[PDB]
Amino acid sequence: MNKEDLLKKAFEAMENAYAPYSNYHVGACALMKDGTTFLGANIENASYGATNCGERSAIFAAYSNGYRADDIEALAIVTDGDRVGAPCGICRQVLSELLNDNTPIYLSNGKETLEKTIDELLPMRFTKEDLLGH
Amino acid sequence: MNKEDLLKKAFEAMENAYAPYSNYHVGACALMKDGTTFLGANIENASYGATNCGERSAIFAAYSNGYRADDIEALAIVTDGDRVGAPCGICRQVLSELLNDNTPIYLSNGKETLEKTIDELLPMRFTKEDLLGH
Amino acid sequence: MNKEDLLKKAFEAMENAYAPYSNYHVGACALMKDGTTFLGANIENASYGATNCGERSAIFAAYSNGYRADDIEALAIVTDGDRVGAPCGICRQVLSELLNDNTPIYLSNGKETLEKTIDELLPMRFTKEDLLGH
Amino acid sequence: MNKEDLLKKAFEAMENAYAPYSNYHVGACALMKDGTTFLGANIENASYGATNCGERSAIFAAYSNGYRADDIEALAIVTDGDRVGAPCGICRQVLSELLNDNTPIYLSNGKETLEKTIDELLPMRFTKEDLLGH
Ligand SMILES: [Zn+2]
Ligand SMILES: [Zn+2]
Ligand SMILES: [Zn+2]
Ligand SMILES: [Zn+2]
Repeated sequence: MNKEDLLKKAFEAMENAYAPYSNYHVGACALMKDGTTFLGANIENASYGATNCGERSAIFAAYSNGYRADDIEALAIVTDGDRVGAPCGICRQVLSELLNDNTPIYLSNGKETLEKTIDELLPMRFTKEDLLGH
Repeated sequence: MNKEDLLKKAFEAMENAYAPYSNYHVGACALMKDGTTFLGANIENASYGATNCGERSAIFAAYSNGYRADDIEALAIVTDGDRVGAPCGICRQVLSELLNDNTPIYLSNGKETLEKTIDELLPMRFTKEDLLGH
Repeated sequence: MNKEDLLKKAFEAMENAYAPYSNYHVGACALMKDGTTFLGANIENASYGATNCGERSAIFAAYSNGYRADDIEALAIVTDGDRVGAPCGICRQVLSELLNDNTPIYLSNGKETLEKTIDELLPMRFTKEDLLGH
Repeated sequence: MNKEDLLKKAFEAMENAYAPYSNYHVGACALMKDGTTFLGANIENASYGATNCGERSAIFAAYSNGYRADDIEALAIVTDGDRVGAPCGICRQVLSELLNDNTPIYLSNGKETLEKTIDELLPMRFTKEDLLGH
């Protein structure tokens, strides 16, 4: 699957968002090396702190089906915002552990597209081995 | 799909848990009325507060693919613990919004099985309409 | 300090809430046996999942200053809602860990007042011992 | 208060951490322009996702007592780790909203000290304006 088709999957996921409170929709799609895709959308809650982000929905779905970082080809995350948005800090913390440093993260607001890797988005990362080796 | 087969799916999901820090594995499976299943497993992070529970993984996956409360037939959540466990308070807050009150939640530790609905697990719920009608 | 004066502290805390997105204000006050009080208010974030609840703000402040469950006398949580609200499921999971079973939790919307304990609000608790004994 | 004395307060807070699961202790101290300090420490939960970080404990306490970003002089965050640690991505998302761009964040492991600002720690921030303008 090419970048444009993966972004199309993420825009399809964006229509599945559950965002009664903000009305702000985020779509994501995690593409596995074997070609399997996992959609993700943001899912809000009346208790706002229980809200989940769309890119977390997608990666948690992939891991729950037995995929691991080494099995993931790419992640796309999209909005219809005025500028291209990046994953929030919570999602960066998750992706810092669950993605390898070469996995592209494609970001698009439907007008422009950017490509990042997780190390660019989160300096001075606190890692699994920082904790396990403590 | 019967209860025993749904529990078997959740036990499968339990083997996909990512829990390097606690070693405690939770599996879940959300069954849609159309027969589709969504696995969920707990996914930990070196920053413990970014951990996601397995039943959240499963329900977020279902919603991210366009299913809503009315489309969900049942949810199973399993462990290998010494007693049958219920969803934690975070997950109860999520399920209080994302499940209807008649949807069975099957709980099993592999030795005993219980059936609950969300209202039993969370008294005095704070709901979408409590917030939107404020 | 009596119940009415503790509720008054929680109403003071409610005026400190940071809720630019929902405009829904929650106040809390944790009272220590030595007479010390800790205010808490809800504090929202543009990434909704990073929002903190007021009763968590209060209890985390108490613990961060060295207090523990046996050092705490009571917790008050208040709103201006149409009915008396209880802590959300996230907060119940926290209070299940950080309060003793019978420590009073006073709830008020300014029109009615209720008294609860954590056991009444959270059946089938997942506890420290369930995890440590696994 | 000077930088060394603020770090000393954060090290005092670190001794108040509640980390029964990881045994990893973090302390923080938020210093207000009026001289008031707020300690924060990490506070774990048997449901790991309900864990709170120390720097969030501190900043939520400040806001719950009425302080806002313009009042915050500095934040210190400390550990005893092998290398100097930065706030995790969750905490960066919170600090992006609750601190001004140039408020100093002092980091120390007791052997080395660094000074950062939130802009250095979190590129491509998703802000209140991005949401409110949507
Ligand atoms: Zn996010
Ligand atoms: Zn849970
Ligand atoms: Zn809450
Ligand atoms: Zn943190």
